[PDB]
Amino acid sequence: GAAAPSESIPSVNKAWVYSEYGKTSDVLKFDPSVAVPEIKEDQVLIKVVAASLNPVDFKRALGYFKDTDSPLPTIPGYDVAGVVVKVGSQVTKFKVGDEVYGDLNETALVNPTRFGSLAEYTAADERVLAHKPKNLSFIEAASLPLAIETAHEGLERAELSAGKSVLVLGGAGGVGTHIIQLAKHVFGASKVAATASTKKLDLLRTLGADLAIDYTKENFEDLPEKFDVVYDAVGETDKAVKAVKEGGKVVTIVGPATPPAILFVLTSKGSVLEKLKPYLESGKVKPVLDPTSPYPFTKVVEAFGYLESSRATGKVVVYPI
Repeated sequence: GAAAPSESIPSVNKAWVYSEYGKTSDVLKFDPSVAVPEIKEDQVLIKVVAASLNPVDFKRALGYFKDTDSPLPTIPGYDVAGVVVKVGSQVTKFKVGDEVYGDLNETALVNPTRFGSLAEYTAADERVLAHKPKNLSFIEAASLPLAIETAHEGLERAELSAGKSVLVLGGAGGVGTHIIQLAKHVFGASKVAATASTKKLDLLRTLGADLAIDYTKENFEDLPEKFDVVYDAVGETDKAVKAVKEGGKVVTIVGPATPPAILFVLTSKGSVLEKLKPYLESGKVKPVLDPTSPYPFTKVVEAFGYLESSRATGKVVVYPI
């Protein structure tokens, strides 16, 4: 990892861009010659190999957090995996040639970068990145950060620990899939319960759920069993609070939260991915990709449309970029 030759890094590249807020089918345009971002001294420049989509990407593009967004135009995409091509002068953890992955935006809703992952090259803070596990493809790696870190942070906020029970609302979703795997394999839960629709229950069990509850047939909050931790990933805290043991904790990522539930927004941290590395390397915790992934870089509008349709059953990843 000595520096790349200077003129080997381009100053323009291909990216997807929107210049006004709206629906992705209306505003998202391919630009063959966008500026490659200059890095700050605590950043690296990455040759992007794969990027994954998230709901935040299209909600941001609709203007949902314009108050605290970065200036338009925007190149979307939070999740990335790729190869380091340049390091800033304060970077100590990465060298040129390192294969890396992460969620670009430390504070998801406050000044996310103008230059996201749906581009050939992007700038990333050292602190958001981790070394890619050798046994994961770039597609697989790209699929992970936002969802696995959100699962981890919520479980830590809820104080999950060995021997405790957990109920996950929305187990088949992108975050919920990892809540289940982390609860069972990383946090040592004695019992993991989760809700989903009828066709998704075998997925819940495959991932680690001891009890898969069909929300189309029964109401979890009416069960006599109550849980040490309830992690709401759908926006049902008014019911979630009825399923927790006295003295337990309820956390949600979809507000407004009914007290005593709390809402949080992920802080993206490469350190979390590093802490999870051995579970990813042993396959105890697995990526969950949509069968339609990957989408080629030419097909980013279609990728968004599929994510937005709610028909996705796993992560929507864009590759090759």
